[PDB]
Amino acid sequence: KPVTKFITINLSKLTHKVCYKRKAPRAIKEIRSIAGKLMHTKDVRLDVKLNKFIWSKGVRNPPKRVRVKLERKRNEKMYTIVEHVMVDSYKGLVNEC
Amino acid sequence: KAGMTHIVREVDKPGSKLHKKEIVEACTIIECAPMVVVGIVGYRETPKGLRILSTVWANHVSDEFRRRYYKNWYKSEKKAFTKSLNVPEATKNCLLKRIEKYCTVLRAICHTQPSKTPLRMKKAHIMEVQINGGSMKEKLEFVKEMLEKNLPVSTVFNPNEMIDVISVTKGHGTKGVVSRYGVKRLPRKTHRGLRKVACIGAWHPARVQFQIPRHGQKGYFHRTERNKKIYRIGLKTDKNSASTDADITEKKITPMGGFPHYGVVNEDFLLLKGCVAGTKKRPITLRKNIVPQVSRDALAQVSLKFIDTSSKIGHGRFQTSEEKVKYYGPLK
Amino acid sequence: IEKKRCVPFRKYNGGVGRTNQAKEFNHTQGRWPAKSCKFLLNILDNVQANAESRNLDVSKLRLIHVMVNKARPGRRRTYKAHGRINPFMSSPCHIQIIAREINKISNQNRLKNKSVKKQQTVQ
RNA sequence: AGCGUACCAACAACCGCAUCAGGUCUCCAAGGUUAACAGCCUCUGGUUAAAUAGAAAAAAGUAGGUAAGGGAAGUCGGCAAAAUAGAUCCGUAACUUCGGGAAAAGGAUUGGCUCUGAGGACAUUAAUGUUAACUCAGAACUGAAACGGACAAGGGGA
RNA sequence: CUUUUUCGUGAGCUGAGCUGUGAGCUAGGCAAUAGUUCUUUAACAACAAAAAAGAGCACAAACUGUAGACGACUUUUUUGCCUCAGGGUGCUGUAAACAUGAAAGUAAACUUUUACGAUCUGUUGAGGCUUAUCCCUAGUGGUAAAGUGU
Ligand SMILES: [Mg+2]
Ligand SMILES: [Mg+2]
Ligand SMILES: [Mg+2]
Ligand SMILES: [Mg+2]
Ligand SMILES: [Mg+2]
Ligand SMILES: [Mg+2]
Ligand SMILES: [Mg+2]
Ligand SMILES: [Mg+2]
Ligand SMILES: [Mg+2]
Ligand SMILES: [Mg+2]
Ligand SMILES: [Mg+2]
Ligand SMILES: [Mg+2]
Ligand SMILES: [Mg+2]
Ligand SMILES: [Mg+2]
Ligand SMILES: [Mg+2]
Ligand SMILES: [Mg+2]
Ligand SMILES: [Mg+2]
Ligand SMILES: [Mg+2]
Ligand SMILES: [Mg+2]
Ligand SMILES: [Mg+2]
Repeated sequence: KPVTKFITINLSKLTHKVCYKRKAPRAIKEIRSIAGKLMHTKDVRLDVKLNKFIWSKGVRNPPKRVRVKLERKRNEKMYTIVEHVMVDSYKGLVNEC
Repeated sequence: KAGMTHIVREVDKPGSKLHKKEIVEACTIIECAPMVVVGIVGYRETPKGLRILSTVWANHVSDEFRRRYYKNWYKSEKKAFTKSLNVPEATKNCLLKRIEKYCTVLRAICHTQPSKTPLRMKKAHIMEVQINGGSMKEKLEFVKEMLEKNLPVSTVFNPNEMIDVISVTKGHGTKGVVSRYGVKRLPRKTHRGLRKVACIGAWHPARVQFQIPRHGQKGYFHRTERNKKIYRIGLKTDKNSASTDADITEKKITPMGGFPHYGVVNEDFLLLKGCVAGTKKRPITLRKNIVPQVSRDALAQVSLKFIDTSSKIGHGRFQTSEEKVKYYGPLK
Repeated sequence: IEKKRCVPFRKYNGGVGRTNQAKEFNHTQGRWPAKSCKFLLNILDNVQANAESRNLDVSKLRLIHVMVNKARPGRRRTYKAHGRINPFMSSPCHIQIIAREINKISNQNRLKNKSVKKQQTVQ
């Protein structure tokens, strides 16, 4: 059944091993995989503004942390939408339903 | 195995250049929680080698001893050791009488307690410990008094004793001849590359011999090393387990910030002079010498003057966390 | 196709790798050839459709015959060093399937006398 | 009057057996830094494609980078690599066909910021006004003593 | 096969003792035949169909990195683990913003007032970062699919 979640992901933990030309696509792939595994949905869609945010500093160094919102809809009966949340500080944020 | 540190000691060697001076030495720390004795096994001699008569178990065993018999305990009904411990004592005494009558070697089965360490594993380790001493009757009366108790480490070894160590070296995978065997590296002009052996053999034994070094797997080997000396046996009930008579700061053995890649040591432990094969967390087997040493080093007794407990992350500068706050004063 | 189970390669296995999923078949080498699986699935669907017409119950069908034959190959080229040209062939095949429905002294008077005497002697 | 006029011109339309990293003649030519149509970055116009993609990442290879103390002991042999490089101001031997050698060899300086001085034209009277354009000298402050900061760019001698 | 009788030997019977089992003692009555030999079908161990007496785990999956080319190996699956956060321990070297604070000097209104100014100082041992193979924490939110063999 439908549900909504707010989580933060730190990407430097996930892009630590790849080379310069692969740092941003690796982050994108990791975000998709994480969301799909946390929602039990094979169909995962990424909003274009989030993709724009991930690439804002070039291919070589994406941001170290990102806050996203995950919602599961009813449409392979279900699927997940992933959006971007703008924050000015990550200090206190834990994850919530 | 937990990690390493260094100490300060005064030398007592008449004739040496270091006869009356303070020196620094490296040491290794082994976490040594007590084991539990759970069974008995007896052997007799034959022309085909030693031979088992039978095995006798204690009346109750723990769940971390039973986990070692399963590839996946979380999905099982856990019926191991649930019928056999319910036998009358009469059968056990008849078996023990037979072992007293026909056997010549006794060994005791013991297991470790990984829940008292910071390890992720929950299965215990099982091993057999031979019991030397008097006659077989005395050996049997000795073992039975221990059949469901704890062995602390100071029941087995003594301070200033010499010990042997058995473990498995660190793994590295597939390595070349230059690293695996240490052969002379070949000139820069070589066409197909320079990290190899130039000649594999003469023409005519028309085969390669088994003494020629090749590429292959390096590390994760089994080793036995002699003559490692004991410097101190710590106790988990002791507040100043890393302080000396010359340094009365009240200290434990664990450095500021935890042993890197291991965790905090809060059981009793051993301090060994030197180094030991294996990674952090690697299980280390300890044994007495084949025959006792009587040399001057094995008999000399050691008095320590300083154990170091500064951080091994980065370049540590304080011995305790209170010094650090006292030095800087109030922060923002 | 989804790499949940494998196909053990027992005959044409020169250089094929080793895998974790082959232990199910008591073997060490396996692979996941998807194209072959799709081609076989089309034919099995045809077999089931032809069994629907002649009124057989599908739950009892057993594949009693599976035969694969190699057909005439197609032709292309590849180019090599020092001005040479070499073949670049293909390898097509045939397939056929059948499913089927499953459930679940001489008298010789002299010889007769010998037999009688033998049987008498053992009692 | 008659004949030609589409399209490619290599990036897959030409020659090389091919949709081959090769070969193949002319014209136009922006901004910044500079001696510079060099090197590096950019606007107009063009493109984001190459006989494949994903994951893992050890031996060994190929194209690169760094290395304490020593400094050719290596090798047939300093092969390969390293060191030097732009401008300005000083100083330059033997020998010589008197022209050279010569950038011989050697030495010092170089950023930023705030100032001072020197180089023209025009029109009313030695005075008065109106106006440029890039160069070259000197001084005080300033910084983890750095400044041809990337690019570009001689090793020398008997 | 009958008759007259003895001794050992044990099931039910407690070296009472019937009887089971073997070995004998008297006196008798009653068989064998396939036409001259063709291996004298004779042992040991199995199996099948009937009748009676007895009746669990491993692989896979998601984690782990003490392991690693791939296989293989070390681990966990609800006091565990993954995640993010707080705390510790370290690395770098004092953030952005304001200040009618400083600054070699400069020009422009009538002792001050306005303007420009490399750089410096105060708030500031500050700000950032720290496991992906660092340490601690019944802190937050999760912990999915039902497949294969025996
Ligand atoms: Mg060569
Ligand atoms: Mg260290
Ligand atoms: Mg503290
Ligand atoms: Mg070719
Ligand atoms: Mg050719
Ligand atoms: Mg006959
Ligand atoms: Mg035309
Ligand atoms: Mg035209
Ligand atoms: Mg031709
Ligand atoms: Mg071409
Ligand atoms: Mg091409
Ligand atoms: Mg390489
Ligand atoms: Mg360096
Ligand atoms: Mg060096
Ligand atoms: Mg030499
Ligand atoms: Mg030599
Ligand atoms: Mg050279
Ligand atoms: Mg000269
Ligand atoms: Mg500031
Ligand atoms: Mg982790």
